[PDB]
Amino acid sequence: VKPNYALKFTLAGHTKAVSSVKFSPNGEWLASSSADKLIKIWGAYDGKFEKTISGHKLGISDVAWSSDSNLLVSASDDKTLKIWDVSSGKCLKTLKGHSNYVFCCNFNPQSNLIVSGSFDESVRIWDVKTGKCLKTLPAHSDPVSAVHFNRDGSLIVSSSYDGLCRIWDTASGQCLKTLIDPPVSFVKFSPNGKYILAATLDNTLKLWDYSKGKCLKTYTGHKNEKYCIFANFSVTGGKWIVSGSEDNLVYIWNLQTKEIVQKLQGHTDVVISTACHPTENIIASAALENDKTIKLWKSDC
Amino acid sequence: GAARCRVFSP
Repeated sequence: VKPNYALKFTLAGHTKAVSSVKFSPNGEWLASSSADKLIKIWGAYDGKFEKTISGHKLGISDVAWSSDSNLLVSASDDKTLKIWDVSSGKCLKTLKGHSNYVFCCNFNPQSNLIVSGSFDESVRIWDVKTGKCLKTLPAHSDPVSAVHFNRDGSLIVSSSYDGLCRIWDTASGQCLKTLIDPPVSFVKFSPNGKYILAATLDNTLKLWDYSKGKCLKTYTGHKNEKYCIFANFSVTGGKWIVSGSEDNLVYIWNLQTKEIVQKLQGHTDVVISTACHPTENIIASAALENDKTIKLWKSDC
Repeated sequence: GAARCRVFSP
């Protein structure tokens, strides 16, 4: 079995490189963040532009949805995060305390916490209601590329240019596990929380049993040497691994066999970001300065 | 720009 993703929409309107795309948990929306300082909301099924959300003074490296799809959080070169009410577009909170670029962010499943990683080498845990920094984890010795909560929010995984993935107990802030085995440019928990998917800047993705400290799968064939490219588990149809690439393609692998099952062509710059729709076999992809567009792709499986 | 849209290093 192989997917047959086909291009459905190309979404133009960002005026600099796109940095990340995320589908809302409820499946209705795609959010995109950009070096142009803007967040844009698009219809997930018709590609229709919905709105622009603004207020950051410098470009944005990441955006994430709350579990109820009502809030967004963005991470900016202006050293802050912002919490936004999506329906209105208003900035609800500005999260201050990082001393350098905020690179990555995520809500926990409860969506009372936000986790952030920064060039300042720290991971911060923030209260959504008050906007106050609850904890500053001295997580890494180099910029932090990714932060992600597990299914129940009890664990955080972080990755860094320093070459480490670390698993943190959310409540205590203590490091429970360091996968110390190249710069790590992306990490996230598997949907069940038992595995982590880690990208390294040696053109390699790895699926790890973090408790066992064992690498279970490796995915290669794409180009990833320069940028923190998002990777995804695709679970709505076939069980795929999805990633952007620096050769301007979207790569799709079979999770179990590790074979490449599809390459999506059409972007004209590095595909910095991909996202998988939560219920339909839909991929969103987005690219850097030479391209500046988002593409939506759909498959029968 | 934005840090993610630039090459990743300290």
